[PDB]
Amino acid sequence: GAMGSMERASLIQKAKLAEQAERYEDMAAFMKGAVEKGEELSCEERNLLSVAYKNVVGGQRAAWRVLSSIEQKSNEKGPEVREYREKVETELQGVCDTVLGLLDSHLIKEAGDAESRVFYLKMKGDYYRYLAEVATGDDKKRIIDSARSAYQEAMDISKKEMPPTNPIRLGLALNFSVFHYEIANSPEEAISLAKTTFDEAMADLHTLSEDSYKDSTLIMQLLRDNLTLWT
Amino acid sequence: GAMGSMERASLIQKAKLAEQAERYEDMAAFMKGAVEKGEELSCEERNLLSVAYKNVVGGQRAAWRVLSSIEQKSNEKGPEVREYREKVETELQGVCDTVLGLLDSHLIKEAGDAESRVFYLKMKGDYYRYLAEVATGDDKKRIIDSARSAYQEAMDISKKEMPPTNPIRLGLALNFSVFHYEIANSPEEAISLAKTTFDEAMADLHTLSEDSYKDSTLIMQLLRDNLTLWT
Amino acid sequence: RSSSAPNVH
Amino acid sequence: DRSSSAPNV
Ligand SMILES: *CC(=O)N1CC2(C1)CN(S(=O)(=O)c1ccc(I)cc1)CCO2
Ligand SMILES: *CC(=O)N1CC2(C1)CN(S(=O)(=O)c1ccc(I)cc1)CCO2
Ligand SMILES: [Cl-]
Ligand SMILES: [Cl-]
Ligand SMILES: [Mg+2]
Ligand SMILES: [Mg+2]
Ligand SMILES: [Mg+2]
Ligand SMILES: [Mg+2]
Ligand SMILES: [Mg+2]
Repeated sequence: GAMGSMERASLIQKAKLAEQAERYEDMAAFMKGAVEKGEELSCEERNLLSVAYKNVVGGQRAAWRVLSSIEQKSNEKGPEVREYREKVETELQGVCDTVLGLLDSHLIKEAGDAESRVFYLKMKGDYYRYLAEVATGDDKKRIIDSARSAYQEAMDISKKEMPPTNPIRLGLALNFSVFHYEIANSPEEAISLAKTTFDEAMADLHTLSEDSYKDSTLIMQLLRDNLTLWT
Repeated sequence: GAMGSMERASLIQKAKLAEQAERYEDMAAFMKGAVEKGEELSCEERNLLSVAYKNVVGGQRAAWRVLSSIEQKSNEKGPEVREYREKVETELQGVCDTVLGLLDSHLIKEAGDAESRVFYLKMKGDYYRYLAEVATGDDKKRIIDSARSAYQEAMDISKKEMPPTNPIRLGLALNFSVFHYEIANSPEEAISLAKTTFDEAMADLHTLSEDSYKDSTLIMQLLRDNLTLWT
Repeated sequence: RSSSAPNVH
Repeated sequence: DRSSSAPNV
């Protein structure tokens, strides 16, 4: 790879530079290169990896939604809208395949603290979920099962190893509930998981850490918005 | 080119979709493919070309400025900032060279209406100016001479063939004045040109066309803003 | 649309 | 401040 000759420390340093420059494609390439050195990522470095690929794929998802919406209205003009939509779809799938391959090849493992292991399995579920949003057919059913399995395995870890207010546990629970509702056509499972997560966090508020209180509350805020939307 | 097999009309259609999806790199590629068919661009298509490359290069310039600022503030560390700045710089120069090549190879010509000829020559001056922002040494002197000649040639046409309120004439004069002030270290030339441009527009403002009032007055306000900044 | 965890920090 | 150039119309 183009990053194979660069020192790990320099890849992290340039990733932070690319984040300040809002150069998210660059930031992702640098962190992929750092992951491929084969050493573990710290929490701060995991955040760099997450921010980088979420910005890239998030932009493709938004674009795909705009294009898909325009495509729907020729059921209300040539192949160009479909062609261009398929092009963005293919790029989105390539980036998701890239994140999943890194997760499988380098990041998911038995070692590390629960935050790391829960973070990587959560991320695996998210990127299968993003693939599911655009998949169409026998491919899609497999993708949905893969997202579910990743989320559940992450969920088991977080419940055994983390307090109910841990921001990573909450964010995992939030996204899993989104998966149930938007992807797996399981609204009841979504409300129940969202409610139980919110409730058990509220009953165990003493486990909050000042360095992560703001993060925890934002996810709880979002669980409540989601329940308000879903009920 | 990657777009050589696609019909011109489909390239224009996809450029418009890419704008709706905020996929400006795609938009520029589509418009480059349209240019390379060798047919003339309409006013509307020229705006698509201009919007696509300004967004691409605009993001690179903002990034280059962020990184250059950090680089200078590391002179009051390792080579990583310079390397990443040089990487973004090299990409910026590539996009400018691409625009200058399209202008030289396909768009600038002796035929055509005043809007088209002035617009392309202004663009040539603008993209030599963006190269000048990151150039050093004897390279920078050559680039600055090229921007100036392009701008002057545009000015000569605009003064003979366009009214003083024409937004393309105004936007050219504004950018030429920025060139004088920020690039060629000629503050007096800049101040004089902005003043004359504002005055001659203000003296004809009553003749304004509904299709052009907004653009004209905004450029006029920018001229005045710069004069407040420079005096 | 439902809200997922945001791209924070 | 940087001088302002023509914006994206
Ligand atoms: C410490 C660690 O491993 N981190 C990775 C993280 C910090 C958290 N993730 S996340 O997807 O779990 C998340 C939690 C809270 C919020 I508000 C948003 C996202 C994202 C990367 O940073
Ligand atoms: C009709 C035509 O050729 N057009 C190109 C343009 C419309 C105008 N240019 S510009 O760079 O001359 C410009 C004019 C006014 C403003 I406010 C901003 C920029 C940009 C592309 O669209
Ligand atoms: Cl396409
Ligand atoms: Cl670099
Ligand atoms: Mg080493
Ligand atoms: Mg596809
Ligand atoms: Mg044709
Ligand atoms: Mg020091
Ligand atoms: Mg250099």
